[PDB]
Order: sequence, then structure tokens, then C-alpha cells
Amino acid sequence: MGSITENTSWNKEFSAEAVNGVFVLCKSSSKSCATNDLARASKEYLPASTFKIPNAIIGLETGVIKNEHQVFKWDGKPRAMKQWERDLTLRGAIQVSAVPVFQQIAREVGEVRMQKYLKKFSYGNQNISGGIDKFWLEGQLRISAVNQVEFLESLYLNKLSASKENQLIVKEALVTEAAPEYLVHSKTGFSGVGTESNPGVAWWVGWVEKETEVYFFAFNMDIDNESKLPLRKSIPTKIMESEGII
Amino acid sequence: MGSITENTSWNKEFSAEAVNGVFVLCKSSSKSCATNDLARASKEYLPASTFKIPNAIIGLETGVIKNEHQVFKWDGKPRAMKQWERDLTLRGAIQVSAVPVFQQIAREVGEVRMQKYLKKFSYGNQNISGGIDKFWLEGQLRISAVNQVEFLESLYLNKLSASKENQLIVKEALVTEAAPEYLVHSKTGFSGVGTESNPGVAWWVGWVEKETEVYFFAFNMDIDNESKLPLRKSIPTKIMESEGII
Ligand code: NA
Ligand code: NA
Ligand code: NA
Repeated sequence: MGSITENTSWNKEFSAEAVNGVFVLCKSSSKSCATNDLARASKEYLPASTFKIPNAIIGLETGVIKNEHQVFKWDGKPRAMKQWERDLTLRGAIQVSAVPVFQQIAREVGEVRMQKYLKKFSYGNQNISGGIDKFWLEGQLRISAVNQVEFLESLYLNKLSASKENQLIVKEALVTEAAPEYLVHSKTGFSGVGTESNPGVAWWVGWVEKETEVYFFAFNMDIDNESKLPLRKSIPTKIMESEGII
Repeated sequence: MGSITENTSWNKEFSAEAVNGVFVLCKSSSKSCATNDLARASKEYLPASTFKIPNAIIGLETGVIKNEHQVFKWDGKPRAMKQWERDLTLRGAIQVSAVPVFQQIAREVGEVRMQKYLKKFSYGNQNISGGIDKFWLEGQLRISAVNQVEFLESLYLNKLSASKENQLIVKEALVTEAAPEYLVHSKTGFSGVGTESNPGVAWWVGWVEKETEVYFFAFNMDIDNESKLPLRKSIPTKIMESEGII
């Protein structure tokens, strides 16, 4: 937000796992960000499942999602993951990253409204070409790690162009770790393993509330093998542990 | 509360530890609750720290608490626990049960407004007499485990006499365990070790959201020694683990 500085000593955690990626960590009270790689922090990637955050907000703003108690019913027709073949709440759909639930939300939102909200949210390159139910997974939408933390800061502050109520609803849906000393809100994403010399992207984005401080973060990495997927949490977790945050 | 049913199969969790207490567990709604002790389920006890839940809602409704980013500044004067001697957010004050923060909230709310809201909330015997900053600590206010689950169900459903925004703010402050499969919101309470032939009371109340289901719970127990305090979480946790909820 206010400043950004490269800290190449965080590269130790990437090097140990042979990962090409970036971590951006911003401290709210000092309005200052740090990253291991300023260049990659500005590079723009498919959001994949991280797009569930804006999509949920927009679904609520448009009334497509009634409220946090709506149940997305399973129609019994097979889905790509057994964990998706069941009725889901909004939190449940976000937590398991149920693609087909959010494809249907996008379809009902429609292109004109989706375009309007991504403009209000300043979300990425705001390019929703590629089909209304796939632009964030295989279409032309791209967002950087810096843009992710800017968006998440706005959500945390209830400053997005949506009701505070709907921003609070989506925040509750994103809580992933609760301790007496700190609270973590987060979302993963994974575009797939990509092509030969054209790897996919994996993301972990979110924020940590600790004492009266708030830390916004966004991680992404190249990925060509699902077996590396847990590194999208363990590398950023080790960095935030070394920083004394969690 | 529709009907309360006795369930004898939990008694082993109490007798193992020589605890006199009650657990109330309600699936979906307060229409159907189960308990180990029908009489004690409706017996009224001092709420202690569980009162921070209504106190926070009333603080927000009255504007005494400005919003969920309010910081409760520590004036540097001694407080009864070192963990209270610091600036605290609302979630922070709740999670460490910072009595003095909630005493000052209660003082600013004042007796007239406090009485009005406990009546709206149907909060126990609604007796706030004896001192506006200690009626839930050593005064005459009493609430049962059944009334706790009814109040918490209203809060879960956003049906208390308060804005939905303020209900959502307090719910976020009460998250205590987050797992992909389930989310726990809860609050502890402890009146003290009592006096001769007159034990104190310890509480754990909350709800669990799992798949598309919700479970409301309230536990209390007699206690005359602080060494027994962890049982207020371990007995109900073991019951809910055996029920398959957590
Ligand atoms: Na920022
Ligand atoms: Na004190
Ligand atoms: Na305890």
C-alpha cells in the first residue's frame, strides 16, 4: 500500500524446496510491504480459486447468494471431486473450493454485472474474456500478489464497494486458523500443472490479525506437479513463523 | 426451547472426573435439545465471562463500541492479569476475557440501556442490580444452559434485537476453532472458586457449524479449585467428539 521493500533473505525458504515464487507481506500499522522478489510480486497470474473471494462478495451483492445460510444443493450429477458431491454452505464451498458452485454463481451474476464489480474492486487486469464460468481458471483474468494484498486490505477494512454485511459474511467464510493470540483468514488457488515450460500457478492469500496488528499476505509459485501443492502454505507459514507472526 | 431430552450415555464423562455439571446439546435448533441432567439444564447460574457476548452486542448497538476495529487502550494502570495490560481489539478482549474492558463498556451503556437490552434478549433472570460493572461477576444475574443455547441460536440466526452487522462482528470475535470440516464459536466463563459449601461455576458455551448442520451447546459445572478449570472444555469436547461433531 504505502511502500514495498525487497528482502532477499526470505529466498532461503524458496531455495530449500527448489520453488520459483513470491511472498508479499504487508503490515497495516506501518503501511509497508516486504517481498522476496519485487519483479514477481508485480507479475500477474490466473487467480484460480482465490477468485472465490470476489465472486462470493458479488454473488451476495447481486442477491444471487441470498445470505450466509444459503445451501448450495447438489443435484446428484457427478462432479470432479468427491468432496464436492454434497450440499454445501457458502463457507463449505469456499473451504473445499467447489468450482461448480462458483461457476453457477458467475453464470447468474452475468457478464455485465461481473465486469462492473471487478472495476469497482480494481481486481487484476479486469479481463473476464474466456467464458463467464471460466475466465478466472483458464481465461484472460490475471492478478498480481501486490494487487491481491490491496484487495484483501480493502475487504478487511470493509472498504470494498459492497455492504459491510456482505463483506463480513465472506470474511467469516475465510477463517482458516483460530488461536487465542491470532486469527488467520485465507484462501488457496491452483490453476493446474500447466504446459511444457508453461507451468501453472498456486496461490495462498489472506491476512493475520494478531494483538492490534494486521498482516496481509499473498504467495504464489510456479507449479508443474500436484505433489508440490502443499508448499503454497508451508513456505509462507515458515516465513511468517520466522517473523514471529504465527 | 421445545423439548429437552435426557441422555444418560454422557454421564461417564462427568463421573470419571467427579464433576457435578450439565451439558446441553441441540442439533439444528433449540426445538430439540439433549442433556445429561434435566433439572440442571434449566438451573440458573452467574454467567461470568459468557456475559461478554451480550455485553459486546449491546456495546455496539449503543455505539459505546464504535465498530469492530475499535482499540481498547490500556491506561497503564495495574490490571488483575498481565494479559490484560495492553491495548486490545474487541476479539482480543473477548479471547483473553479482559474484565476491565467490559466493565467500562457496561458503565457507559448504563443501567437503563443495559436493562432494556437484556429484556429484549430474554437473557436469564435479567437482574442487573447491585452495581453496573459487576452484576455478571458477583451480582444477581443468573442464566441457565438452556437459555444460553436459545440466546446463541438467536445470535447464529441474526435474530437478536440488534443489527445483523453487529451480530456478525461479535460472531467473528467468538471463533475459537477453524477446520475445513467445521467451525467452532465459543466462550468460557468462571465465577471463581466460591466460598465454603458454595462452589463457583465454570462455563463453556457456543456452537459448531459442520457440513450444513449447526449444533448449539452449553456446559456448566460446579468448581471450587482452579485446577479443575480445563474440564469445562474437555468434558464437552469429549462428548461432542463421541457424537461425531468435532
Ligand atoms: Na496494501
Ligand atoms: Na483489572
Ligand atoms: Na479452560
